[PDB]
Amino acid sequence: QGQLVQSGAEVKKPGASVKVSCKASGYTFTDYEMHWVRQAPIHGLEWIGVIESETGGTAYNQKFKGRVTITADKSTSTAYMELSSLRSEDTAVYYCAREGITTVATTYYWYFDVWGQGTTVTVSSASTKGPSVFPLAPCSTAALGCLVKDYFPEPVTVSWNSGALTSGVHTFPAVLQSSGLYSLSSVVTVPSSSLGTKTYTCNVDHKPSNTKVDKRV
Amino acid sequence: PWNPPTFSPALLVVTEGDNATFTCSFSNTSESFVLNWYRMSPSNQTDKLAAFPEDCRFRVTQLPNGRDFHMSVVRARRNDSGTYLCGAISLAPKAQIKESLRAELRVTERR
Amino acid sequence: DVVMTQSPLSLPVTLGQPASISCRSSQSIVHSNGNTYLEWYLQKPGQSPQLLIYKVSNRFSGVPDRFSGSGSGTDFTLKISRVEAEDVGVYYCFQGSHVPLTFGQGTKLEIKRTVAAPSVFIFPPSDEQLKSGTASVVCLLNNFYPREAKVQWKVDNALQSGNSQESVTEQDSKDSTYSLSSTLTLSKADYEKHKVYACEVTHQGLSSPVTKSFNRGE
Ligand SMILES: *[C@@H]1O[C@H](CO[C@@H]2O[C@@H](C)[C@@H](O)[C@@H](O)[C@@H]2O)[C@@H](O[C@@H]2O[C@H](CO)[C@@H](O)[C@H](O)[C@H]2NC(C)=O)[C@H](O)[C@H]1NC(C)=O
Ligand SMILES: *[C@@H]1O[C@H](CO[C@@H]2O[C@@H](C)[C@@H](O)[C@@H](O)[C@@H]2O)[C@@H](O[C@@H]2O[C@H](CO)[C@@H](O)[C@H](O)[C@H]2NC(C)=O)[C@H](O)[C@H]1NC(C)=O
Ligand SMILES: *[C@@H]1O[C@H](CO)[C@@H](O)[C@H](O)[C@H]1NC(C)=O
Repeated sequence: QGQLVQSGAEVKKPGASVKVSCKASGYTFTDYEMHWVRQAPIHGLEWIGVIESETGGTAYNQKFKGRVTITADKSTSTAYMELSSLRSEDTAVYYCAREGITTVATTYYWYFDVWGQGTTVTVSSASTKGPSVFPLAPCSTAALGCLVKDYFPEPVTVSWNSGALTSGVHTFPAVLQSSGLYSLSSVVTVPSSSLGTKTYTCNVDHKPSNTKVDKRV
Repeated sequence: PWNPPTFSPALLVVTEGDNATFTCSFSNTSESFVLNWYRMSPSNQTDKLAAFPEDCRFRVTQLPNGRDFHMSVVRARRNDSGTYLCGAISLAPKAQIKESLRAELRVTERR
Repeated sequence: DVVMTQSPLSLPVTLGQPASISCRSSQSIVHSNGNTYLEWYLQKPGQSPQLLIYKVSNRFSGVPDRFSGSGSGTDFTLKISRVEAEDVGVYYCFQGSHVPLTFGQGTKLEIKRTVAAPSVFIFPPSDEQLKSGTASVVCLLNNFYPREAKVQWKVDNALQSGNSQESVTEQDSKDSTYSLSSTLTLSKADYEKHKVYACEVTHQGLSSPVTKSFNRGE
């Protein structure tokens, strides 16, 4: 066993390059190879390539060979992964995963027993913009909500009454609109008797644009 | 070990000054692999001398067939005498490191 | 490249019942050393994939007894003897005998629950967004099952098309229901030229479709 921790999320313009790292701990680095795997809805799980730390040898999927470089620094137990000439379709989650090297002392029959937590790479021509927050109120159970609209990139975090209200809260996954911007709705179900008693406020946090909005409904 | 490379001859003796050529034959199954030439230093510490693909006195040359390789020291010195081997590193599919048996090079004094 | 195909792609199963997922490879996946590196991975929601089954039928450490694998040639199967709640997620088969290494397309295992009719709410466009030139109308389907639901927008009984996006939540870990939000995106121009706005909801839990409406103004 052991652990794999990857670098944080990344957002890049079409045609740029991204470099994501993968730090290992809890096992002997050189006893293992390090693979890189992509996951996107249009693509599924697909294998990118593999590096052997000791020799620096690499093997790539023909689909990415020519615009991916995989490097490893044995002294720091870190593997790297550099994707060049980014396209919009490169938007995906990128994982690193180890594989035991079969030797005369040890035989490995399996591939990927330990994975990193994943790194999100979004490729878009859009520019960083904070969200417009709008109330969702109707014209013995009532529904209220907030429309978090026209923001980029992911993610935002929506909380209700500063975390006090969690029961019955539904924050839906964001959808990419035609404008290249993201839209999102978060709703909550309250008893109709409490419409005039309590205050219901959204807490929209969008770190990439440094945006905090406290919107009451 | 599965499909190891062979390293020959097991005992090669040359006169100091000459070239010394070993033959490491590796019949690879699926070509994401690298071949490394090693010399075993005091009490089993391995020194990489060259690698295929990619000191210039240590030369590795791929032969026309997809199996045989020539590992030559150019103008062997007396202290080139030692224990050598070749290791095959298959990166994919299924990572595996397979070494040859050790071969000995002896370099004798010129008259 | 060896193409790995899974069947089915969505597997709802009642708690305690068996489950079965098929994997087919476009060609043989025997390795040159004689081994068959067929593997099964499970990606629990919000987590990384984890290894379940290696070398066709071998259970990885820590994997419960109820998981088992088998196969021969190009056909392989993953069996769960008794499906438990912690077993939901996406299942992938994987081959490592040929380069490039390839995964199956995935099989989403969900819990089959008793049918639940959705509670439907509709929200008009806000004051603050209308001053911004755009108008958004939201229809909410709360805590229903199964996942399959139809939401159609009607502006003055005119059936809309192309101007509505929708998103669904993951199956809730406590009641096994879904929730859906439909979003009618209109220009404020188009919004202020019509009066009534409705979403019609069709679902297995509703004996007849449900409609929620509001008149612009009132
Ligand atoms: C010993 O080898 C050197 C260098 O040769 C290289 O490695 C050899 C094992 C073999 O693979 C060669 O094809 C490689 O070139 C020889 O040096 C050469 O000497 C000739 C003499 O005329 C000269 O024309 C060449 O240019 C030299 N090689 C290079 C690369 O420049 C040397 O001749 C060998 N010694 C003997 C006596 O065999
Ligand atoms: C066994 O390997 C040979 C050599 O492969 C070359 O060197 C390797 C270290 C690695 O860098 C490969 O990418 C190189 O191709 C293979 O021979 C080549 O095979 C390719 C197949 O795509 C072919 O296009 C080349 O013309 C071949 N060239 C030579 C000099 O042989 C061979 O195919 C491998 N055998 C098996 C069964 O995989
Ligand atoms: C071997 O002897 C040579 C002679 O100059 C010199 O490079 C050094 O003493 C030794 N080198 C190696 C690599 O053993």
